[PDB]
Amino acid sequence: TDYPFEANNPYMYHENPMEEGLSMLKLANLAEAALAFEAVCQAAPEREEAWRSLGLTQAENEKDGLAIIALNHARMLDPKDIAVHAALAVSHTNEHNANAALASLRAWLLSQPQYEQLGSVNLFFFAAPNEYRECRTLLHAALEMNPNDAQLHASLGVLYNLSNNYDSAAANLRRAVELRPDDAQLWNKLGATLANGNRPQEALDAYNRALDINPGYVRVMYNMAVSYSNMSQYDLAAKQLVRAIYMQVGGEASREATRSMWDFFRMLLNVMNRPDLVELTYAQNVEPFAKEFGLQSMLL
Amino acid sequence: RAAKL
Repeated sequence: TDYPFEANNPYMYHENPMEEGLSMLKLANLAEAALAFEAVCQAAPEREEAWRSLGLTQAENEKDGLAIIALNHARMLDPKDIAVHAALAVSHTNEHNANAALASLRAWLLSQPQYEQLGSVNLFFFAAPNEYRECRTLLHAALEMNPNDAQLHASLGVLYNLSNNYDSAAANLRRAVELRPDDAQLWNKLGATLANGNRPQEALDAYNRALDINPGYVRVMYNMAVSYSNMSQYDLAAKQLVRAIYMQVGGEASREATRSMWDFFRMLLNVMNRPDLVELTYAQNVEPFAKEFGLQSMLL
Repeated sequence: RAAKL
């Protein structure tokens, strides 16, 4: 496989890890759920619901590369899984893969029976202007078919993040959340769009809502860290990153995946003049930082 | 650092 499965895989033992993964999306954490879906993928790689679930989980878990690898499996096994195309559009946008992002948005739209006949229609992003135009036009055409479709607006928000048209992006993502205000991904998307469009305060209000809805949303925690750091609110940035770190490990390859976050943390500890805390980051134990930054629930 | 969708 092309996916770096965790070696010491306790869910490889269990009876129904697919059921347990779905359960753990609601009742536990992303990391544990991804480990359970990893088990199913390993034992039964023809199950594209397993790959799909692994991929979706990993993106929320701040692991787009692993999300893409998983989602490409799901894509092969079921070229018509709408949600797989959507997640690929999002992760490829994050990864600055413009051709793949536009291909995934086009696939997203045309895999839907309600929009599939757009595939046969005759219809500033200068690095792929026809690919871009085609997607933009297809999504507009879909909006005329379906004007208050929340996911069309969200998908235009993605398209518009890819081309740095953050105002249009925000306006579409805003409408999306107005339609679906309990959707935590939509709030995050609106937040990320606002932050990158240099509106960090509004962004932080959007992120807060998203985390309220889904308190294990590690990507949101990271994003908040980023905005707080950007506004030079290092106490708040540091708290968010300890939470993210804590959630992201619920061990082995997973230990390694947290290292870049730890280094980002180390910078916040440096800038705030805490060389004593900086020294402690090299051990990679959260406990000292849970105490230091007021997250004492993590000591239970 | 970029925000992630």
